[PDB]
Amino acid sequence: IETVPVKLKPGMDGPKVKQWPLTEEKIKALVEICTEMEKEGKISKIGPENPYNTPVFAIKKKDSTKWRKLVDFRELNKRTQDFWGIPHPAGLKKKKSVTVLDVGDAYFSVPLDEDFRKYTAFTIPSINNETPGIRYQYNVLPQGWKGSPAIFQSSMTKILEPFKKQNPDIVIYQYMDDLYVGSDLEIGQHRTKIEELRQHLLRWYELHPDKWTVQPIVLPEKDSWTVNDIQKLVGKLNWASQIYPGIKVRQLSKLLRGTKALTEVIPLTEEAELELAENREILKEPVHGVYYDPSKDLIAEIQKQGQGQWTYQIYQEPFKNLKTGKYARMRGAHTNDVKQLTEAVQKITTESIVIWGKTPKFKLPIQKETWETWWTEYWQATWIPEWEFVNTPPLVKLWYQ
Amino acid sequence: MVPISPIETVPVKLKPGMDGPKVKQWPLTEEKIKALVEICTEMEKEGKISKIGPENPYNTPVFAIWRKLVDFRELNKRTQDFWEVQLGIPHPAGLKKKKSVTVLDVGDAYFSVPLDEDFRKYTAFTIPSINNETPGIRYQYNVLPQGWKGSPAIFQSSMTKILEPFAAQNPDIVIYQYMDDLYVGSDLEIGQHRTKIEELRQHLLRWGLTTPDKKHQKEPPFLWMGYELHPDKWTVQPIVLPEKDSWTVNDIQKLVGKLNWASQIYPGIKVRQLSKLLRGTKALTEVIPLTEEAELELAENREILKEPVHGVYYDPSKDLIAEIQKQGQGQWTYQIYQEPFKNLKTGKYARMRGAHTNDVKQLTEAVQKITTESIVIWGKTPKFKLPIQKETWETWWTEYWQATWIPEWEFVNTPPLVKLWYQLEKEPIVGAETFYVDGAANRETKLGKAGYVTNKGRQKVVPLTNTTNQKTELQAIYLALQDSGLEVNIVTDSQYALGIIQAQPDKSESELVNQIIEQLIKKEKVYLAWVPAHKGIGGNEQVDKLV
Ligand SMILES: COC(=O)Cc1cc(Oc2ccccc2OCCn2ccc(=O)[nH]c2=O)c(C)c2cc(C#N)ccc12
Repeated sequence: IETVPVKLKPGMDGPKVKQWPLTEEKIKALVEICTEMEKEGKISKIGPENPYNTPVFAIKKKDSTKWRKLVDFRELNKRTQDFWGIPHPAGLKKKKSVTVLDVGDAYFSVPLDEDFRKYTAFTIPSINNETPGIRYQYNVLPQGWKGSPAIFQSSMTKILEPFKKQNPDIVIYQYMDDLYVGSDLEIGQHRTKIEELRQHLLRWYELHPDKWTVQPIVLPEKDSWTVNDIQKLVGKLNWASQIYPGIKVRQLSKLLRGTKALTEVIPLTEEAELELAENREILKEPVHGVYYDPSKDLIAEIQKQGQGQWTYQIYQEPFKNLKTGKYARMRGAHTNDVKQLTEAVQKITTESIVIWGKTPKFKLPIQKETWETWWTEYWQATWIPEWEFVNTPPLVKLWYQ
Repeated sequence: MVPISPIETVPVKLKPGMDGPKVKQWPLTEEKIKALVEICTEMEKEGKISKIGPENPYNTPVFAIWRKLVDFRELNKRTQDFWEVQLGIPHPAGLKKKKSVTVLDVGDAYFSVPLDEDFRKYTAFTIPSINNETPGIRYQYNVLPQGWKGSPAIFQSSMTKILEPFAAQNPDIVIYQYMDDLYVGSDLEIGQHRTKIEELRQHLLRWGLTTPDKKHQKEPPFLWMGYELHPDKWTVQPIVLPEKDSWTVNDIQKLVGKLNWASQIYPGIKVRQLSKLLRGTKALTEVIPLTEEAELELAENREILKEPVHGVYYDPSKDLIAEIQKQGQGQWTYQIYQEPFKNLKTGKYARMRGAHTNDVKQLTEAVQKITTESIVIWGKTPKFKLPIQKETWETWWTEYWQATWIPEWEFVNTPPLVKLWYQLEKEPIVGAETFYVDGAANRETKLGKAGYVTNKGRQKVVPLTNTTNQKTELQAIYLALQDSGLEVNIVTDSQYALGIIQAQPDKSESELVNQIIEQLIKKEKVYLAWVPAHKGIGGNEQVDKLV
């Protein structure tokens, strides 16, 4: 009910990001939504004296046909001054289950600092540039802005204070417009407690981290090896030697002596079996000296494996993986690779939020033009991470398969 | 007097830290001075400007060309940034046919909208006195000055706010604002349409805005932004390719501008060779002789631009179709239409700058471009007709290492067809010879060797001059492809060569890569396996090529 002054970083002007084209149905949906918000005072029309702009588009979240407005506040977020911090709950990832709630509506009851409102300007575009785009700016805390949870932190603490005092075994975390609730109860008791918390929030996404862990490097177990089998094994072991120190391949490379046909069966010598066993024992141990640095960026790499299977690795220093995973979920994206990649980016980003409380920088195995043409069609999250595009096929694809 | 409705002013400031302009006034001739005194006298009588005292420290130079011309370049440098909603013009193919269409230019556009009074002091200008024996006459602007940074945006926003209630209570007409002109259109009867036009110019008159009283001075066809807009069709203004003894850089750039601009409606315009003669010239006068390829491209261009071609307007009740054809040398052409032989518009796409490429990737890129353009113009993605079989696309995207997607599309059997030229095996081939290849080069002498040893005892090492490690690795693979049967397993340690081949090109800048592609096209089955180098992997002989 009282506005807190908000400013920008020194020497940085407001965001001036071009609005990308939208389909007619998305434009109409945004017109209806923004009209309703204007009648509620959440936004107001602006004049030509406001040169700032932030992209906007429309999505449809899970289990709902209602269009939702999504603002890409990435530029404004990185241009907004740093708000200060709460240490990340290291036990949220350890809990049995976590449910994600959308508390974005609660932001619209808190007004926004007047002098800052001109920096939240956005444009509903028109088809074929026929009429001028409808320009708005926010009067309250907008969804997607990083300052909205920081400002609403006190109010949120006051709302959740009774529930937190009632259940000390439930971990509550907040990121942007989402509230992550971790517990160890039963799925039924978990859902009933989630209804309890949502009505507690009313009068004022099942996710099980325990079913995801870190994945070791495994080697084949065969009774007969071909020249090709041993060559691939030596390739993967030589690759894993960048991660594990004591990996040695000289006794297995000793078997490849001579120009043999690739399909010829080679029996393993005793030295080769011993070397392979030592390499297994080495791979069973964790990686040496792998720590998380909150002052560094998280990097996520995704490999398309085929048949709707995807692999990923979150790290900070090369060959020092903080997390690895394999997303093979099939949900109406059998014939669309881009939808699969987008849902994979969203799941990986959610996991990163749960573990470290911030989003990683993605390396996407896709051409820029394809991704930038289609990714908003399958996006369902309220945040947006950063990404770059790898245009050279990485050789380490199968070594993660 | 009927009371005029006020026009809300736009608060304007200068850029942060910057101050208003202070520029010395030019010395003008006595004739020019008298002219500017008469002009500014009439303007002050009309209320556009006002005399100011000596307290104002800002000044902007003025000229007479009589017509007054104030040079606001410094104030524009110092004025804040505005939101210019004019970023790209509407494309005629996006318009919808209207039974009646009217043009209403608003006279005294910027001079009818008031200026923020706190900002008028920065528009001050002086008229020099005769013989400079009296202080020059000081003036400031009370309205939007033509030439100032904020006049178009403020004018368009004010016009939009004025037009909003009329458009709201008239959902059966469409209004477009453009500079000092308005374009209204409707499907009503001509009498009702003219009536609603009279209502519109009345509603604009309520705010003090004037429209053409006579018969509207512009009637179809309309010539606008290089276009011809006709009652039922549209096209570009005439494109004439000239005959020339010799063509220069400016002649060739004029021609490529005519061809690029004409390619949006004339199907099949090619510009690869004519624009290829501009590869790093950077000299407007440097005459460049045309290759016979460029002259042939010119002949085809004239043959297409022989007689006029028109595009139709958009009908939202019919499907939107986009068909693509391959032209060769990275050139693609496309037509967007809703009925056969009646195009909405046309266009082309050239491949990006790359060392390696294939037809499927380029077709994908062209599909993305057409998709974005279609969303811009019509607000939807069209159904595609592509010269590629369904099975070909299926194999491509299922086996491609990157993620890729094409929107809804169907196969059209119009040669040349995009196909996959080779596919590598997933597993080693039983019964096929195994070629262990390797190559190496000396960094100083540029001498190298490339070759293979096989499981059947076949061997070859070839010496090479003026080469590199990468070239000798590719050369080794090429040698194995030349000397092997229709089915072959190849073992290399070159991460470079595997990086190239796993990108699946059908065409390359390097002649060696293209020869490798030609060898792969002739093979039945090729399995390419990679091993680490210098790891004592027998067969892979780094020492055989390091001698
Ligand atoms: C700004 O909007 C545009 O750029 C499109 C645009 C639309 C327009 O006219 C229209 C006004 C309102 C709705 C649709 C319009 O055109 C529909 C298609 N068309 C076009 C011409 C014709 O006879 N008959 C038709 O059915 C006019 C008359 C324009 C005139 C000029 C000029 N001089 C420039 C652009 C114009």
